[PDB]
Amino acid sequence: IQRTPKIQVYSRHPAENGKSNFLNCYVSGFHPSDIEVDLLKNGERIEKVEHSDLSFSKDWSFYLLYYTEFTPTEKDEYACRVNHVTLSQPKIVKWDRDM
Amino acid sequence: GSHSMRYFSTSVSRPGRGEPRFIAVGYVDDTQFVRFDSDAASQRMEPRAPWIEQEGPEYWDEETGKVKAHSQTDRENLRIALRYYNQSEAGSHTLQMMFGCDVGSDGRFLRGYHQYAYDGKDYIALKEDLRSWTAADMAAQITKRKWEAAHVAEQQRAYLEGTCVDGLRRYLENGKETLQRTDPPKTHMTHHPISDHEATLRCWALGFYPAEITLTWQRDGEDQTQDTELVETRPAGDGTFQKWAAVVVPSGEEQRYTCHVQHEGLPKPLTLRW
Amino acid sequence: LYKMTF
Repeated sequence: IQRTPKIQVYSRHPAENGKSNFLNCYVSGFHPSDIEVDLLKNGERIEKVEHSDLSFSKDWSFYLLYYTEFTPTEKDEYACRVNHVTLSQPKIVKWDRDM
Repeated sequence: GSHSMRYFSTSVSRPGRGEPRFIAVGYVDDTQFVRFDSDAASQRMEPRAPWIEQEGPEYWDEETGKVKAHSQTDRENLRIALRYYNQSEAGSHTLQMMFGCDVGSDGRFLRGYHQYAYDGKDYIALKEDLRSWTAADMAAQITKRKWEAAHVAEQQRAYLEGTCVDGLRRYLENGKETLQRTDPPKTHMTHHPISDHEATLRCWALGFYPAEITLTWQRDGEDQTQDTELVETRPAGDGTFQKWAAVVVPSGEEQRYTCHVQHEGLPKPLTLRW
Repeated sequence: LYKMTF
């Protein structure tokens, strides 16, 4: 009846500085469906971010992909911020180039 | 191989904020192809895959008709559920539905589905015989008696053995180039010391379709089940999928470890070794 | 192709 989101933040291709790419936040296994997911660039919310249509797995738990086009650089840090009823404060997960 | 079609639907009631939000999506195998959102400006079923655009507006007129009907039914089901569970109109509640079919590689019917969940738990489901219902609680027993007396199962069986299977075969043919494709995983290894005496080996699979895949780590041929960190398979966003699996090894015993990758797009399983 | 109450 209540399930916390699993969270993965990652890029569509292995990151290369100066080469355009997509930043993804994938949230899954959660219930209920109301959730807020934001992508952050150096702490600041990226404005143009899209997401897949609400769907769910065999066990009825929801999943969504949030994504945005981006061009990684050596200095820029990225993160995903997830806001859900099961979370007393939003969970912030950092982008690691090798995860 | 085998194939499947699934329509998923969610209704979420929002008491003070007007009438329930309804979102439906349709899939062939791991590929989304249609969507409908009750809060969207369009009020139509929309395409989400290239191969479904070629359908004429009669398909679309009929599909948005059927899907709009479904949202109204599920809106009333949410109210009936409030009564059956004696719940207040204050709360938000969720009704999910899935239906669809599987076919074999010859395109023959294997399985039909038609099931509901309320607030994230099983409510009522049609059994594999496509004749009987599984009621998950007392509230669902009422619905079961109601649907048994009304012969709802026979209608669904007709849809699932007929229309649903024909649709699947059609989409599988029209979209043969993307749906019947197999993209094998692009693999590689990363390697990072985590101290003077230990290191992480991580095995990657990228750009594969369909999503089904197995990554396994062995040490001298011995499976490292309990000591393998594994992430859930995730969409890359371009229609393909990704996964990795990692182990912590003593340096430099890296050569004792093998990562094994199995996927339907590979002629033979891959073995990677640092 | 898409497809009584509780």
